Amino acid sequence: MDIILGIRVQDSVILASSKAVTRGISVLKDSDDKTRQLSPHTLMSFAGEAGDTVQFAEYIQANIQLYSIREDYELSPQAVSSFVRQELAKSIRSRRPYQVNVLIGGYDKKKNKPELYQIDYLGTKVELPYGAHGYSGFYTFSLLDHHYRPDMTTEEGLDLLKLCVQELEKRMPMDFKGVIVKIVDKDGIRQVDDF
Amino acid sequence: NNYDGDTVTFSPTGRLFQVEYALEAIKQGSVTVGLRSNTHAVLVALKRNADELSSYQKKIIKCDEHMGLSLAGLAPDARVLSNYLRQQCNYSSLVFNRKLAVERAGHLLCDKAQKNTQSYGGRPYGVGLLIIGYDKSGAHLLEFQPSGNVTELYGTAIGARSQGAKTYLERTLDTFIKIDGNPDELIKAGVEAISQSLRDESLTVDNLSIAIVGKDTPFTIYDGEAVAKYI
Amino acid sequence: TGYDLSNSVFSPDGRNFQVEYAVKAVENGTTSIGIKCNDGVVFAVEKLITSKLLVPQKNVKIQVVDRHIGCVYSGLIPDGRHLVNRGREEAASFKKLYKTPIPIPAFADRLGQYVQAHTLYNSVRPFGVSTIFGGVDKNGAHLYMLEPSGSYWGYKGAATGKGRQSAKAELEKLVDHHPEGLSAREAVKQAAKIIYLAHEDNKEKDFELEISWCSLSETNGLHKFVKGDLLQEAIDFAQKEIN
Amino acid sequence: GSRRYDSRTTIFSPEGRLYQVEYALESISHAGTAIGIMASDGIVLAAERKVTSTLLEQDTSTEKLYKLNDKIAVAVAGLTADAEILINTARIHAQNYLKTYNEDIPVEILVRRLSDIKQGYTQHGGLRPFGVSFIYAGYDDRYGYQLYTSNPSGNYTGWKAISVGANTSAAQTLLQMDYKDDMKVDDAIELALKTLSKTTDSSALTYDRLEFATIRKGANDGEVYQKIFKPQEIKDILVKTGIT
Amino acid sequence: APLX
Amino acid sequence: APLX
Amino acid sequence: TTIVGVKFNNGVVIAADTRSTQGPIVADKNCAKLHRISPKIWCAGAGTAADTEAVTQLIGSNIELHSLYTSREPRVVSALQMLKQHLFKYQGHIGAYLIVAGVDPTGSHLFSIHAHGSTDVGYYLSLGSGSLAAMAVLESHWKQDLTKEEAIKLASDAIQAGIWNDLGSGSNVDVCVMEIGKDAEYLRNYLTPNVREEKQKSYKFPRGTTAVLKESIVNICD
Amino acid sequence: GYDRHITIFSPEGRLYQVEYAFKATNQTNINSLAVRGKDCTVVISQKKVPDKLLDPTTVSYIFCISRTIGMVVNGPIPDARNAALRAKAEAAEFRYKYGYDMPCDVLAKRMANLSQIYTQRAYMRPLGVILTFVSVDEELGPSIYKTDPAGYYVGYKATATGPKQQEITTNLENHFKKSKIDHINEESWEKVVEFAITHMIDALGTEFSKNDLEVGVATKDKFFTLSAENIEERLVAIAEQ
Amino acid sequence: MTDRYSFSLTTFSPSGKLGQIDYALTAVKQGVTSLGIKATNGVVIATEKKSSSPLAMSETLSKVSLLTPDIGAVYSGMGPDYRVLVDKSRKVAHTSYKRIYGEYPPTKLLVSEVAKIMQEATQSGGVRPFGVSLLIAGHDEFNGFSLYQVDPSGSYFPWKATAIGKGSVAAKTFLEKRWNDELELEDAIHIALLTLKESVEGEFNGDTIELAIIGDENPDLLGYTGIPTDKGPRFRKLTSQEINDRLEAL
Amino acid sequence: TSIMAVTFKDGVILGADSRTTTGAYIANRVTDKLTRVHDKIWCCRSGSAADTQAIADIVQYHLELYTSQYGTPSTETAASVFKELCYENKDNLTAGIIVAGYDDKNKGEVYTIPLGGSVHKLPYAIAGSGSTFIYGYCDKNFRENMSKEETVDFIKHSLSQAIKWDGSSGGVIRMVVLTAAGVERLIFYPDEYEQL
Amino acid sequence: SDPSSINGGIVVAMTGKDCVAIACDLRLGSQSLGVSNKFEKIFHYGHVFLGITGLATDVTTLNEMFRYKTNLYKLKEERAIEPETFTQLVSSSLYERRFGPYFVGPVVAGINSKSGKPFIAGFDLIGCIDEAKDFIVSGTASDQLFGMCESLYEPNLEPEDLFETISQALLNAADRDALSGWGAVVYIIKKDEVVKRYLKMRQD
Ligand SMILES: [Cl-]
Ligand SMILES: [Cl-]
Ligand SMILES: [Mg+2]
Repeated sequence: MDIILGIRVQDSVILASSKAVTRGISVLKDSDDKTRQLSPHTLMSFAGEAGDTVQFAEYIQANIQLYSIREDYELSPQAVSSFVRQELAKSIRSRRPYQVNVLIGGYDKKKNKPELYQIDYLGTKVELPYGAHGYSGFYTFSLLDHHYRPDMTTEEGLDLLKLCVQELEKRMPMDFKGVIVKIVDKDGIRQVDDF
Repeated sequence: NNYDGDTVTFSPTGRLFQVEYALEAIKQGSVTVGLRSNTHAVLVALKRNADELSSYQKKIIKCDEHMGLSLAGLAPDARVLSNYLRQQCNYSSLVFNRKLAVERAGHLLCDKAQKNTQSYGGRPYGVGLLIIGYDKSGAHLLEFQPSGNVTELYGTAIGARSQGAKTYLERTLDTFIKIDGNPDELIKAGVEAISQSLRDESLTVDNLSIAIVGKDTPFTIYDGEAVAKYI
Repeated sequence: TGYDLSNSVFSPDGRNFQVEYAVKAVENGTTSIGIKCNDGVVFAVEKLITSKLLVPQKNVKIQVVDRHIGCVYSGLIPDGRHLVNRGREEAASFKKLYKTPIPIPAFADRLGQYVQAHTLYNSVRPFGVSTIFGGVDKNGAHLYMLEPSGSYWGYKGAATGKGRQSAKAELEKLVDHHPEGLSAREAVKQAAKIIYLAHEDNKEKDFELEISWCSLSETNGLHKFVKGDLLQEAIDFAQKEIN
Repeated sequence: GSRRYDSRTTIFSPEGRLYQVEYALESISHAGTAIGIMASDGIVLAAERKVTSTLLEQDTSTEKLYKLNDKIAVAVAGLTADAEILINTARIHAQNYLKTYNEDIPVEILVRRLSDIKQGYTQHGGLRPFGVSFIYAGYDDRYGYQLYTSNPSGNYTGWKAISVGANTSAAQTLLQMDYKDDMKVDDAIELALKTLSKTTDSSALTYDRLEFATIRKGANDGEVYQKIFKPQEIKDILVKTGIT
Repeated sequence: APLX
Repeated sequence: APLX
Repeated sequence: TTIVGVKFNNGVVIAADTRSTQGPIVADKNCAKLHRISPKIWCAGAGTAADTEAVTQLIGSNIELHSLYTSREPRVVSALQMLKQHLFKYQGHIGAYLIVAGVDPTGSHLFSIHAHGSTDVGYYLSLGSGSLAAMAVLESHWKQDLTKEEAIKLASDAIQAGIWNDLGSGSNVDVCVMEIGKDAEYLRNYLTPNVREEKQKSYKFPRGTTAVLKESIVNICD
Repeated sequence: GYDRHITIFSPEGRLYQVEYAFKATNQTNINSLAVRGKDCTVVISQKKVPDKLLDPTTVSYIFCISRTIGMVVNGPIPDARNAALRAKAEAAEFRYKYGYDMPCDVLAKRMANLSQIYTQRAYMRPLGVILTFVSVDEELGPSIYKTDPAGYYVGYKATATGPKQQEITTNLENHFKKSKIDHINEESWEKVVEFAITHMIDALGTEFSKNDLEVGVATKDKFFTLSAENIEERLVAIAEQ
Repeated sequence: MTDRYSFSLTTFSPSGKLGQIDYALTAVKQGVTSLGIKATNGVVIATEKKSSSPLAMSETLSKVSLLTPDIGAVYSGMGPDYRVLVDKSRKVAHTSYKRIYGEYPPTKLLVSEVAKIMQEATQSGGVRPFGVSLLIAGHDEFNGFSLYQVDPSGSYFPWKATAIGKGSVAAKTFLEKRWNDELELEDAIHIALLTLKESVEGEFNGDTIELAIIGDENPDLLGYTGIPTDKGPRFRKLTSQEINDRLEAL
Repeated sequence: TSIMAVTFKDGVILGADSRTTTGAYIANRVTDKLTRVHDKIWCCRSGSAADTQAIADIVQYHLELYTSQYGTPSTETAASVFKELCYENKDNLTAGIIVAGYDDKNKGEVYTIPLGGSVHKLPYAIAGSGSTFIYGYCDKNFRENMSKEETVDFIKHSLSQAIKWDGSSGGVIRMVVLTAAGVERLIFYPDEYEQL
Repeated sequence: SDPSSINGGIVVAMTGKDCVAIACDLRLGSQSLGVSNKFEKIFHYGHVFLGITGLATDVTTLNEMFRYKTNLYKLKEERAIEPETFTQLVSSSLYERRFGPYFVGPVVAGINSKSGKPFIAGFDLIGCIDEAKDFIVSGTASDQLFGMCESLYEPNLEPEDLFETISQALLNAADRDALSGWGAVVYIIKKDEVVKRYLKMRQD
């Protein structure tokens, strides 16, 4: 797992997530997509304990999709994020808690605003212009504090993200095998194929 | 009449009609006979078929190396009760390294049946059983009825027209009781007893069922060509 | 009406007809008795010989509870066994917690409360037995009789079943003619006589006699069955009297 | 056993009706009439009290109209006690939704869960159904103003205007006659009271035999206000439309 | 947690 | 804790 | 904490200091460690602050219901039994150390309860971190046949020993007097021997000292 | 009419099973009576041993519930003993939970509540008994409290129960009318017992031997029953009067 | 064994009546008259202590009960049903309110809880409805004085004044003539005593009448001093003597 | 603690010191470690104060209920109820209990129940921390069928020594006398017993 | 590994003349890493204000919980919950979780709308009520807040004076704590107007 970032620009949310899956002294995989689509305008990336991450993500995805079918309606990113937080907040006092951290990036169609939520495994939720989990934040937050502007375009956002990935590839101890980038905007969710 | 809706209701003369109706399914059952000497105990059962294309329903079930029974009435109820017996015999072995007394087997069945004659929602067992065995005090034959009444006998019979055999055994008593050390003679007497209950039919090779247990014979069951010796 | 179709329902007179119907099952059964004596109790019962084929001595009907209590009953035999099984659990748990064997009055109420419990709900049926029981404890001998309603009292002598009246009359004579007390071995003989006398009222089928007793001196306060020379001797004493 | 005394509350008739639901509905038909009317700019709830005594404390009273959350209220026809059981359930259910999603519960979602509870009492558990019909009046930002009804069967439907309880046949005919889509709230207030006035089994409609509520956008800008009318406020609105 |  |  | 109980002629008196501590820090300078279980049964509590309050209210609640059910005035031994059996069930994890006292139809009573659930009877008792300072005073001055005023003095003297000599105790003395045939009198801040001296200077600031970024009116209304 | 078999209301708002439980109260054909002295509470009840085969000592309808509480039952013995065992358990538990002896009136209330439940919950039948509880309460003094199958209970100056109850009741009312007080103004319980037996004799119009009666006395700190001999001693003193 | 009655014993008939509730109300009709009157500075609740035998000591039987220090109740119908309702009502005031908020519940909410309990006896399996109607008089800081009637169905209503049981129809008429919104508490006691004589046959004195008020705080009834914000119970039972004092000036 | 119980001619006597310890601090110097579970069945308590009180309260409750149903329980029965509690809860209990009672049949009886919940019927028994120091003395000086005055002296002298050497024992010496004559409480103060 | 100081933050409350003030910082971090600069710790339920320090997930959870409980309270009681009552509800709710508590340090502030009295209170994580005339403090810089408050505070301050005092107590305490700061909010609460001011403070 390890690297997950998110930046919210003027008109979209961009999620970048590392492709490596490592167990022991072996990189088992270099094309892992650490993300699940929760609804057509909501995306969730995840990192944490092996097994727990996907099990949690798919479980949330199943619940949100059920809601969508039941009401013939898409839950707002704020609503989905609150649902997710509650699930993690319950979990933290279970017999065995989910050790998963998530970023939820969504485009709210009622407001016509992109939104990025950072939630850790304890159920600690915060809405942010840009977010990261794990050691990634220790390089990117300061970098983004410097270079980020609230009114950036999606293209400006991707260049800003190139800076973050470059820094992480320079200073991080591990080879995380690059990132898969995804954009969430008014037209839904799409994947950039050359990063 | 108004008092036969369930087992938890006495009639004004102190009867339990559901228990009596359970007793009735035994009466519709194919005949089976038990008898014993001092060295062996024998079960003979007439098996019944559906038609000429069908098998002949088994009426004898092994419970342990030293114990087993024959059934008359509802067969699934015999399966439940015989299975309980298998467990009880089993428990006696694993825990006490002790072969279960046939008398205790009797008491255990009585108490199991009785529970279903005093509580709402249940129902009495619809089957009668003849239990034979050889234990630390010799050969035994028991008669079980689903009223919970269990009775130790030298010989007996249950099912339709069992009164023929039960009369025969009543006269024959002094003879068969002293067929010691001779398996085949005790069986012959059993086969003759059951013949007193036949009507419009006689014992064929896939119709007769015999079992024997005793001093140096584990409870074993004879069917098919293995019973031709006795017809 | 319809008051008599469901256990635990009061009729307009204040009766539980289902218990009364259970009494009919008791009255329908074989005769059984108990005689209290100087330092113990004696129990006897008639076993009807349905057929030649019943193995004599081998369908025992008197039951021991713990080591010091005897129980006998008339009516539905399985119901009586169920009651004695509970009695055995009640005695075991008493001895477990309190060390001493269960006193007879204490034991009587354990059965009483359990039987009475089966007259409180429509989802159970009353017991189809009257039970005579007793033994010896630290305070002497006690004899008790317990009915389907849960009713029980202490008795000088007690009888139940088909020959209950015949037997009751016979008991009443002994109580009058032996006011200073009856010995254990006397009571054993008397018990045999009374069962033979009360067998008058049940006389198609001939019967097998069965006796037991607890006596502080004769059995050391333990319940034992009466067999061999003592049983035959008491049979003979009974045979004498019906001729 | 106890089977003897079981009415079997959850079975079908040979015609395929649920006896107890039908009989519960029959019970409700003698209850004080309640009316809901939906306008473009708000909703009205009006209901008639079961015939008053002069000594009843009428201002600190509530029998017909209950607040579920800030955006949703109900009008009751049937057993009050039965209704309160369901009302507290509905109130709790609203709060669970808010707690979970940080958004006020959509009106239909609340209505569906209550109706689902009722449905359960008709299919399992051997208990009697709730002898209650509700008119739900509420607002949410998906559908705006909404009226629904539910009844002991747990069936629910949406309405522009509807009545429950006594004389709904006459009342429904009258609403059908005078209702029109572009209606304002203040017109709907009048229609509601005029309809009760004509269907009432009393001699004349007075303030003390009524409960009244509006749900308007008539606070300040894009937000919604519930107004449960005080007795004096009903007395005024009864004059203002010339019924007294 | 305070104490007294 | 108090002992004896 | 320091707390005490002292019997006298015609009743019983309890007292307590008023300091609450969070480690070395004084969390509360004037908390009430005297609790009313019923009108004429009062409790002084040391240990885990929340536990003494919670356990005292719970048993106070059940005593009220019991008093109503029985149509009788509650007895101290009932509070004692209910408290001790509750505390025992929790194996010490509910950290309540209590001196229970009161008057009832049976007379006047004084008990202590330790958190594991053992109880003690006495004419004078003390619990808490200051219990040794207090007990030194009680063992020095207590006698058989104290008057009400002697008992009050003795009790508050014992609490004072705790206040001065124990770092776990400070501030004020609370007292409660439960006399037979009379209403309990609860004397909150009976003694106040630790009044803060006048400060040397007023630290009230020139208005506008604090730099503000934004203002806004908060909507508390509907 | 299945509203007659279980404890649900009839159209006239009645509970027939409760009413029929009251009728079972008299099944035994015994009359009981209770009075209060200055220092004591006395309860006497008729003792009828029909069968000659019974052990007369085991025939009793008076129960020692606790050291201080006694209880006499009017009704069949199985229900009576059921109620006594429960009362004994409740009184012991109360002492353990609350650290003082259960008062007579509180026990009466508790047993009454239990009876009330049987009148409301369908699966339980009422007990066909009336329970008269007696003690010398440490707060209230001599006490008599009585429970019935309806779950009703109340305290009494004195009371009686059974088929010929009304005779005894009016007999006692007429005494208290005359005496002008709440109780038997007598020092010793021996004489209060004598009063109790005497007024039972007048009201029933019958004489008693020592084996026709059964007596329970409650004093401060013990309740006890009398032997045949303590009663004989008492019958003798009434005769020399 | 155990309760196999898990189905409702109260069900709708084809006409829509719930039989057992109707029949329970009939039991209340049979019951002795009780009433309550609401004054401007208090509430009074009263009933007849109709004794079973004159050997009974009827002070030991309390028909008017304290629920909280500011709330009292009286009933008409079946006494034993009332007794266990009071037990349950007292307890629920604590468990579902005082143990949560550290203060006693307001009248309407305690009433609401009692109503819930009575409603459940109307729908739960294996039980019959309660055979009583209650009148609950109470005070709380934000609602002031209030009077409620609770019926076997679980329904409750606020009243200025009302009566229940035997002679309720007559007594309700009497109260319509006399009640106004300016009654001072003493006037309400007086009217209650007049209304009650109509329906009482035999003796009419302070030993056969049970009567309580919700009025001023009673510091003398508190049991302790030193907390000046605790001022004492507003509920007070009038003594035998207090009633007789008001019967001579009748 | 120091505790003991001694059978003699007319019955049995229980004895104990009065010290409750909370560390090396004496939490109570006038404790009553002798405890009634029935009119003439008493126990001496040692170990945890909370455990032994909780146990004795339960036993008193059982025997009160026993009494109601079956009359006066034997001393053996009382000891059995203590055992059942101590044995079945041996992991969670620190209770060393001596049970002593007077029947009219059985005269005086003493049962000691150490930590594991075993039962031991003895002529006399000693227990508690202070008992270690008087095994020698008590074994040398005990005889059967002593008089009341001899038995009081034996207990007084024994506990005097236990208190002298054991820091966890002290205060007054309490005794409870159990005979046909009833129940007698004795107390002896330091100035008497110390200089014996 | 100490849940009460993973995220950091502080809350302080003070009484004045017919007013109360309650203030908090805006930091939410994960140990050394500052994560959010907008994490407010003060909430209101009608006119009753609640500040919560400690583990941020529990802060959020408890806010959601007390909104729930006060909403139902309002519906049933037909009035807004008062501070004295809310204080009791907070206490009950925390002690209900006695052996698995929320790792929080709540603070209640508001004016009773019947009596007009200003009211403040503080709690430990398991529900112990600390009522005070003067000030209540909470969070990772509580030692510092105690020091600032005990010296700066004086009774009966006017709202605009009280504002300066509480702000200076917060700011200077926050600056001596590594885990508190990153912004601050101060609520001045009078009987029926409430002003909310964001303070300018050092961003390190
Ligand atoms: Cl109760
Ligand atoms: Cl101790
Ligand atoms: Mg920094």
